[PDB]
Formats: sequence, C-alpha cells, structure tokens
Amino acid sequence: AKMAFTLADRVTEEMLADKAALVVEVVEENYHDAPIVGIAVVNEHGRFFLRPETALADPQFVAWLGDETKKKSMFDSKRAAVALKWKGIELCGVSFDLLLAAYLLDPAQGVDDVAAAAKMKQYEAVRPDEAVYGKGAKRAVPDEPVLAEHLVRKAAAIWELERPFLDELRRNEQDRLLVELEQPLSSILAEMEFAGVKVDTKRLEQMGKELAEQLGTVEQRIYELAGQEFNINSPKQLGVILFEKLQLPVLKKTKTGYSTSADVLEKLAPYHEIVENILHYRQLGKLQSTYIEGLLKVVRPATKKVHTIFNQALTQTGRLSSTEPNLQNIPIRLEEGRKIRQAFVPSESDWLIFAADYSQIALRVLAHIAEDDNLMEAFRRDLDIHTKTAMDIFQVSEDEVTPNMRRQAKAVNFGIVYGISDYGLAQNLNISRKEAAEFIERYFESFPGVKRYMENIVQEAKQKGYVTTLLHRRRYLPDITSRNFNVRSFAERMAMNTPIQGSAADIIKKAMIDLNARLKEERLQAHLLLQVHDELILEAPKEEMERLCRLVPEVMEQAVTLRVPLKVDYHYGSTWYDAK
DNA sequence: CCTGACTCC
DNA sequence: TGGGAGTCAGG
Repeated sequence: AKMAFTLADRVTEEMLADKAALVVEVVEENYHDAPIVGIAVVNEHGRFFLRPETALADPQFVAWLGDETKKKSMFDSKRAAVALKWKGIELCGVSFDLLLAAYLLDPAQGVDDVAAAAKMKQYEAVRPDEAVYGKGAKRAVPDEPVLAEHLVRKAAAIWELERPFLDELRRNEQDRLLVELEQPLSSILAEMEFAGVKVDTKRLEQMGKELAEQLGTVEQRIYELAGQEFNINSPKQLGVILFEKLQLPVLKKTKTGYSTSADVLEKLAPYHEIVENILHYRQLGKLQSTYIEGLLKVVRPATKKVHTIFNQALTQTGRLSSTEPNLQNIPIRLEEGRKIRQAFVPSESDWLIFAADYSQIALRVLAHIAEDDNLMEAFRRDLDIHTKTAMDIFQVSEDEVTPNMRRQAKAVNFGIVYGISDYGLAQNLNISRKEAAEFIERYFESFPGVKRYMENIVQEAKQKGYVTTLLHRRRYLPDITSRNFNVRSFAERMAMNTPIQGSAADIIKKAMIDLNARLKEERLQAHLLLQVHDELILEAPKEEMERLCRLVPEVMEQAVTLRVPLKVDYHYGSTWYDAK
C-alpha cells in the first residue's frame, strides 16, 4: 500500500494528457449543486491531486475537461458531469464509466463505489468510500493528505481496471451495451436532471391547504367511528382498533402483527364504515406528506424547479429509478391524486408538456420472446389484448366479452408476467380459488408458446445461473436451484419476469438515445424531462407540437424491430395533468 | 435502521 | 402464494 503522487499547487501541461482516469469527487449523496471536494488525475505521466478552487478556475483545465478528444475514464460520470454543470463547467470525452461497467457485469453486487468494483477483479489497492468519509452524522471530508491519497487511489484503480472490465464485457457480448447504450444514456440523463421540471408552487400550496382541511374532516370522522382518538398512521394502534376493539376478522398477519394493507382492508369494507374512511385518510395523507410537503421541500426556490436523480446502476432488471424526488410515482389512477400533476408545468411561457407511452410493451415483448402465435397474431391486428385473453379463457366471441370478463382477463395477463399463482389471482379478483386456477390453466392452454417460454426460461436459468434480455443485459439467479420452495419459487418468478421487464427497459433506453439524436439534429427546443419506465415526458414550444406528434411516436416504435409491432400513444397540454 | 403503508410502471 | 422501484411516519 504505497503509491506516489503529486499534490499540485497549479495545473501543468502533463496533467492534460489525451487519456486519463479522472476523479471529480462529490461526497453529498444528492450531487445537485453540491460541493466538489477534490480532483485526481492519473495518466501516462503520473498521478495528480488538485484542489477544486485551483483546477476549476484554471482556463486550461476547464478547456481540457470540455475537450471531447481528451478521453477520461471515471466512476459515476453522471454525478461528476451534473456537479460540474452546477459549477458552470462542461465535461466531455468520458469514454469509460466503471460504475456502469460493473452494473452490467452483475447488478446484484450493488456496486456503488470504486472499491466495490475493484473487488470484482481482486484489486485491493483502494479503500471503500464509507471507510474514508464515515457514516451518518459522522460523515466528514478528511484532512487533505488523506483525501488526496484516496482520490488518487480511486483514479489509479479506474486506470488499472478499465481494460479488465472491458475485456469481460466483450466476452459477455455486453461491450456495445456499455459503450453504445448505457454511456450515451448517462449523458442524456445528466441533461434531463440538470434541466429539471418546473413546479407551480402557488397551485401546489393551494392544493395542500384544501387537502389539510379535507384530511382533518376524515380524521375526525374516523375517531368518531372508532369512538376514540388514535394514531391512524400507526400499524400497531390501528390494528388494535380494527381487530381487538371493533372485533373485525383477521384476514392476514405480518411478522410484527395484524395486516392493514389496502388489499385486506378493502375486503373488510362491508363490515364497518371506518374501514373505507381509513383507506381514504391514508390516501389523502400520502398526498399531503409526499406529493405536497415532500415535493415542496425539494423545490429549488429561486427557479421553482425540481431536479431528480435517475439512478442508472441500481435496479436488478435494467430499469432506472428516480430519487429526491421520485418523479416516476406521481399519482394518476384516482382523480384526487391525479390533480397533483397540474403543478408540473413547462419551464417557459408558451411551452407545453408532451407525454408519449408504449401500449402494453411488456406483453408485446412476451409475445416476441415466447413466439406465441396466438399472442403475436392478436398484436399484429391490434386486437385489444385483454379482450383477446377474455375470449380464450371464457370461450366467448369478442362481442360477448363483458366488462367484468375483460377486468378478470387483464388481471390474468399481467399476473402471468409476474408468475402469479391461483392464490394471488383469486385474492386479487376476489373469486373462488378453484375459478382462479381454471383461468390460469386455460390461459396456458390458449397461449402454449407462453407456457413453453415460462418452462424453458426457468430451465435456462437453472442451467446457466442467469437470464438475459434482448440487448444482452444479465441477471444472475444463484438461488434458482434452492431446495427451499419459497426461495426457489421467487427465483423462478424472477427468471420468468426479468427478460420481459428488462428487455422493455432496453427498448425505451435505446429510444431515448434515438430521440435525443433526432431532436438535436433538427435543432428543436424540445427536450426530455422524464422517463417513467414505459413513457417519455418532454416539453417544447407550442409551435413544435405538430412535429413531436410525428417524431416521438415513430422513434419510439422503431427503436427495435420485434415479431410484433410496437405502439405508442401520445398527448400534450399546458401541464402534465393536461397531457392526457 | 426497519416495517409496512401509499405511490408508480 | 405478484415482477421492479422510493418516500413517508411510526416502530
């Protein structure tokens, strides 16, 4: 553990070589407008630490950072790029990102620092970030000599690990997935995060004030029905009211006590009117806590924008996640919640929000991968796929499919994608479990290609130890041969689902790259704001809507070619709510 | 820090 | 006994 480096007082020419490992260290977990605490550069000429005050005000270093022909290898380049944007500096030329490389090789390792990636290649000459900075309230930037050594060791690690990681990605046929998909996407995500989304705070606050009144009213109605005050947001207390005081039946337990999940409570609605009120209260309360108060807490006051962070190296299937705030779970299903979307507005006057979503992409991907003739033909003629499944299960003509039938069929269609059991299906639909079991049997009789896919993908996972997606993403399933039924069954359902969910993730990621390319080449002001798994949200001048109406669905539908068409719906309006 | 609730795909 | 996520208040 001995590594020479230079603690530089000024930028020199030899630090500005055309290939380098670069560390631009941002310790705060939310890197938006966060301090850069230090810089390290490792290249052919040596190893260098620079203070940000020095490096970031030096016009040659700033020029080097922005020169796309000066190639940098980094870990979590999006963090660095966004933090630099907040400092008014452009980062270009990032040719290798070790975080994204590690994520593709095995998402289950949970790699979130250089040391963790380094462990995948038995490289030990660098410490974990948590050991250097500490945890929680103890977290602190260490004295310069200690900080400098750490950043330089991180850079040296990236320098030495690039080739071993690329070589393994190449053997896995994942190098193009890194270089042509994830790395270009990282730049697009950086742009989206830094742009942010504008919030109508006057409207949100008015909503909040009216919501608080309604919440108080339901709260009092609940105490009156219970005949007593209690904390409705406490599982223990509520459980005592429902199952001991009011003596309602106990339908389900958790390891800590009585379940009061919405699924459970809905089944108790007929017994006592306190239960519907409790469900309503908890709905309103989550709107208040999360989508009014929580959201206002993260609005940047001077610009009224929120700036999410899209975690690109977290989910086990290749999806993104969205944090602080999560803009991928804004309410839409109930009108009361959906109104929250009225607060999300374009960032300029006379601009509009444009929202485009894939129609049933998971089931279309299933049709493709399973090569199920019945499912394929249905999508080829754009027959509503819930109606189709109802026809086959109930053995009725399309005209005989009743609203309840299509509802049962829709539950089956998605259930299948998750490996649902007859129990889960019966619980979800509130039908006899015998009936549910018959639905699943009939489904697999009607879609034999899907049945074979479910059988075969489990066999593949057991033989290989992992499953793949269309663009060669992997998920390892080391528990798939467990002798324990619960453990094994969960892994089997992951095997069934991951190629579907993950291939859908691959597709929309490629679509984002293709769409950005078309937007930039056409010099449109339109730009991406958000991705929500199977949908993309943009804003643009109202004059550009006619163009987007053609461009956005076409690019999304053509991103990949499957054995069935892809179909995209789209809407636009003056707020996100109105983009429907 | 975990649990269980609500929110989305 | 339904796949993937994040935030919240209370435990």
